[PDB]
Amino acid sequence: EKRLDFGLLGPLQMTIDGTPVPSGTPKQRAVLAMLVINRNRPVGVDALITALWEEWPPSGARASIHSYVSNLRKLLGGAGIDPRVVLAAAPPGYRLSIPDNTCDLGRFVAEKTAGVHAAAAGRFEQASRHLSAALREWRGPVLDDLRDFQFVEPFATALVEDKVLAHTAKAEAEIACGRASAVIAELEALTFEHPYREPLWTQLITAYYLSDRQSDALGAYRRVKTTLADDLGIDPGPTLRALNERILRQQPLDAKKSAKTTAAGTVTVLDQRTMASGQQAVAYLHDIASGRGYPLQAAATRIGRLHDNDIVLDSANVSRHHAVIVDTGTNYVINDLRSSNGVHVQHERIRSAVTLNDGDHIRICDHEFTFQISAGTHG
Amino acid sequence: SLEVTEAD
Repeated sequence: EKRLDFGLLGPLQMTIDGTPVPSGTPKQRAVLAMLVINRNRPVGVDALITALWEEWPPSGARASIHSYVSNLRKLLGGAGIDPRVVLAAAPPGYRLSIPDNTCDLGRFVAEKTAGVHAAAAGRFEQASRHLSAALREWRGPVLDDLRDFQFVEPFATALVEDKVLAHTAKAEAEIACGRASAVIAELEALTFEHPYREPLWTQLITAYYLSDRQSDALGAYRRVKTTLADDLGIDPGPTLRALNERILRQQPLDAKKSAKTTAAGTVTVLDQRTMASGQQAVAYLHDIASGRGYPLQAAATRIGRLHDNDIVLDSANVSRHHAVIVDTGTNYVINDLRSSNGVHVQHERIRSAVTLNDGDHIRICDHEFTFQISAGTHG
Repeated sequence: SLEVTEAD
C-alpha cells in the first residue's frame, strides 16, 4: 500500500512513503541492519546475538530478539503489507524479503554495474551518468548511528573499496569524454582523503597531463611516490610507474582505450559471480591441505579460533576473531581484525583490507586456502 | 577457545 525503503549508506534508515520511521533502540536497529545487509537471506538467531552483544549477551537475549522482531514488524505494518511475510520467521532464523532496488546499497550496486557495461561498450557519457547515480546513493558514513557495533567496521571498510572504485570509474569516463580539466579538483580532494589509493592517483596524473599540465602531472607522481615511501615503505606499482615513463617522454595517452579496458576486466568479475541461472554463484574457501570447502553464506563470514566464528580454525596461533570476508554485492573483501599474526593474501601481509580476486591464495597462520568466486563444477 | 593467541 505504501512505499517501503531502507538505507545502509549513512545512518540506518527505514522510510515509509518517503518519511523516515525511527527504528528503535540501538540493539533493535542492529537487528534491522543485519536483516537489510542480508536481505532475502535468513539470518540466524545466534548470528543476531553475536552482532548485538558480541562478548556479553544478557541472559534474556533470545526474548529480546523476539521483542525486537515483533517491534520491527509493527513498524513495517505501517506500509500496509503483511509484516509476517516481509519479515518472516525461518526455523533457520529471520529473513527480510525486499526487492534489491528498495535498498540504497542495492541501487548503488545496480547503477555501478550498468556503468560497467556501458563503459565496456564505449558508451562513456552513459557510464558517467550511471556512476553519478550510484554515488548519489551515499548519504554519510555506513551505518553511522551504529558505529559502536563491531560488525559495522569490516562492512563499512569493505564498502569503501566499492566507493573508491566508483569514483575511479567515474573519473575514467569523464576523462574519456574529454573533460579531464573538470575532474582535477574532485580528484585532488579524493587523493587527500584516500592518499594510498594508487588508482585515484593514476586518474589525477592522467587528468593533469591531458589538460596541458605536464609539470603538475610529474609533480603529482613525485608526491604519491614520497607518500608511499615515507608512510608505507613501498614503491608505486607498475601502473603508476608506466604512466610516469610515458609523461617523461611526452608520449600520448589513450584515455578511451583505458576506460574500455578497465570496464572489460570488471565485466569478467561480474561474469564469475553470476551463474547461467542468473543467481549469484556461491563463493568458497577451499582448504589446500584437507580439501574441505567452506561456502560463504552471509554478507559477512567471520573466521577465527573461537567457536562462534563461521569458519573455526583451532590452531593456537590463530586469533579468537582473526578475519572477516565481506560480500558487498560487488566485491569480496578480506579484513584483518588486528590479529597477532596477520592475514596473507597472494603471499604478502595485508595492511588492513584487500579486495579478493578469483583463485587468490589466502593464508591464516598455518591454514592455507584458495578463494574461489566462480561456481564449482564438481562435488 | 578463549585462550591467549600463540605468537609466530
